[PDB]
Amino acid sequence: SYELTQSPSVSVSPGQTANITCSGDKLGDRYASWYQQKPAQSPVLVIYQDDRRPSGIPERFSGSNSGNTATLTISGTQGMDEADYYCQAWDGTTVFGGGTKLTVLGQPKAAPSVTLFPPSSEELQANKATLVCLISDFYPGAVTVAWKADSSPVKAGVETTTPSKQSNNKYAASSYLSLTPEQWKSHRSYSCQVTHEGSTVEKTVAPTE
Amino acid sequence: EVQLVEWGAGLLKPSETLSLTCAVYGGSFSGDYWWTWIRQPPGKGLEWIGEIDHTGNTNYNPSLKSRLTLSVDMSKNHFSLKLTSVTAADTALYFCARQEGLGYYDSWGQGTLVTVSSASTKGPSVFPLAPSSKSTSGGTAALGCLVKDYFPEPVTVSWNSGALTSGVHTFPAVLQSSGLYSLSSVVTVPSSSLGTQTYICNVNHKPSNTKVDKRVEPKS
Ligand SMILES: *[C@@H]1O[C@H](CO)[C@@H](O)[C@H](O)[C@H]1NC(C)=O
Repeated sequence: SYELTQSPSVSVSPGQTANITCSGDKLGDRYASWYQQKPAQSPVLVIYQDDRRPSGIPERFSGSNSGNTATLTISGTQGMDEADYYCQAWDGTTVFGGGTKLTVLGQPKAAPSVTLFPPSSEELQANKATLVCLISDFYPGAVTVAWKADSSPVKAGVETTTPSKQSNNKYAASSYLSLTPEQWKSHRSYSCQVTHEGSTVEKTVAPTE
Repeated sequence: EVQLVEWGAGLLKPSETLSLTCAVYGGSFSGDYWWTWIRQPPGKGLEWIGEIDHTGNTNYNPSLKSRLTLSVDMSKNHFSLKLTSVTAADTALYFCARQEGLGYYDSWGQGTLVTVSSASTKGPSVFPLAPSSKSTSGGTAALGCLVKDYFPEPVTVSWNSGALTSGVHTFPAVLQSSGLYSLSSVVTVPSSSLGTQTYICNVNHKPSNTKVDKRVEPKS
């Protein structure tokens, strides 16, 4: 099974150059293409065959495929370039990267506040268990959430919202971990770990609380 | 480039088979093009589903290759999709697209949303989120209500019958893989109040005619 890796979020100041990268084994042997996707809209081809630009795509978009990394370079980034960017590699078969959200900074960065609630005694009496991880006041509107059982990444049970804009123009998101009561009570702790702009906040709860 | 126009009903119940179609203007069903379907679950990335050429050869993504059939009506420059044994997990924005020479998708349809009504009207369970001072400013605590597994939207949440508005943050709901919604409402209050002020979240789910007033007590 073949895999292209891209980072989920990149931010750039207006007018600066944004680099969006995509890596995969022997990606240099494959032809890379890039798609720009704005909300509720069809992806738009911005680079194909590693470094070719369709007619009508601005010259500030360029691409390269070297060192087994495909890179989309946007020089002089403009507000209108804010979007999700997908790489794609083709050798006869098609694989897409997971997408990168590019934020063109319109205000200073704001780090998330994280509140984590354990399952309530009432829900455990109903034979269920939900951990609640609430994430607020962050900008860019992009976070990664990872849950841990003791120190191990969970394999299942996570539901996480896309970030939504708050009244104050920062963003909020929430993530829920569903467990059996037996899973909750048989570990020393569970953790919600939130990554934003390369910094991480981890909150942890324990059944003895 | 060519123009791709997809139609199809989006609203469909689960365990069934999904069917859509796409129409092509300015091109021809010849040469090396691969007529392609790609889908995008909400909040997620693009997932290549499958391709068909003008002769009718197909390639499907192994994850569903058993359950997916593509077809072409070469006469009217149409191609179509059929997916068997579906779920809410097939909820996604579905795009038709044309793959050109060296493996790039030059032309895309507008997308069609496949919202799958797996669920029916269901009122929420409401659980108290007992107060915690660990993540709040000095002298305050955060408490809330978990509003779990309801359908459809919306629910409303007030606190103390609307007397308590300062410091309330009701978060947008998550749409779970089950097809049901959950959300949380939290309020930050003075820690000194916890032994004397009663906190009740008023949850109203009009679609199911359900109301819950949940008392949120400190725990010891
Ligand atoms: C972007 O990546 C290219 C390589 O593709 C590199 O030459 C260039 O220096 C990078 N620029 C920035 C601003 O990261």
